[PDB]
Amino acid sequence: GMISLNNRLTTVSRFLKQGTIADIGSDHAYLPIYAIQNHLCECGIAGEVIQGPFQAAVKNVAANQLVDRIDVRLGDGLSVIQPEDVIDNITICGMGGPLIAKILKDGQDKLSQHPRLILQSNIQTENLRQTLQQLNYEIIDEIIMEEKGHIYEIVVAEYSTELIELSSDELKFGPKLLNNKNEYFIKKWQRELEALYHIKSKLNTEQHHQRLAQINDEIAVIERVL
Ligand SMILES: C[S@@+](CC[C@H](N)C(=O)[O-])C[C@H]1O[C@@H](n2cnc3c(N)ncnc32)[C@H](O)[C@@H]1O
Repeated sequence: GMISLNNRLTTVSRFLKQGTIADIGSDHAYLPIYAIQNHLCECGIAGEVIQGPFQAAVKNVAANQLVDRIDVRLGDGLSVIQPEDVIDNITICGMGGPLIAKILKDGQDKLSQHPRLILQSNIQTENLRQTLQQLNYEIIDEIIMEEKGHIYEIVVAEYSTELIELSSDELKFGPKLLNNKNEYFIKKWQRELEALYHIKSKLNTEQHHQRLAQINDEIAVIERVL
């Protein structure tokens, strides 16, 4: 159609099922707009937690003549989801893994129709995988990619009638990403190693036993997997 998306959100779009997208903390509604303009979805919901992004989303939907196809809603996380909604995809992008985890856990009652989740985590994706496990979700695909020098992870999950247990390594590194360790996987975890050794340059070993035990364990895990 009209809108151009970054590679990060275009990658997310390739996992959308037909029907309705609910985009939580939406990018000015640009992902739902793109999804409808490109015939990936026929309807959208754009959730925003504060007024500025809310009004920008309303403006952009109007400007793209999609008022009757994308509902822009003000509320925190999955609170925007209403009981009459029929939702085929929930997208939560451009957030840290812990925030996406808290949105899904706090909003777990909104997942009863078992939509596909497409989550794009900026950092600490382990917390998100822990939460998906707790919610009877199963990771079906993962992408790890780079844009403007920042490495992002995309996690695609669907409901399972039994809880799917992941190992510590799977939770931290990704059960799909671990089995397909591409250049961006290596780059990400080498950078994390550098960051963890750099913290050890700033912490006296006499004064930070607890924090240093966690950092040294994390280093050992990454050094084993790399
Ligand atoms: C970094 S931007 C991400 C924008 C877009 N999803 C993307 O991937 O580029 C984070 C957006 O999420 C919104 N946000 C943060 N906390 C939120 C929450 N609890 N519920 C909904 N939106 C939230 C912010 O206000 C902001 O609009």
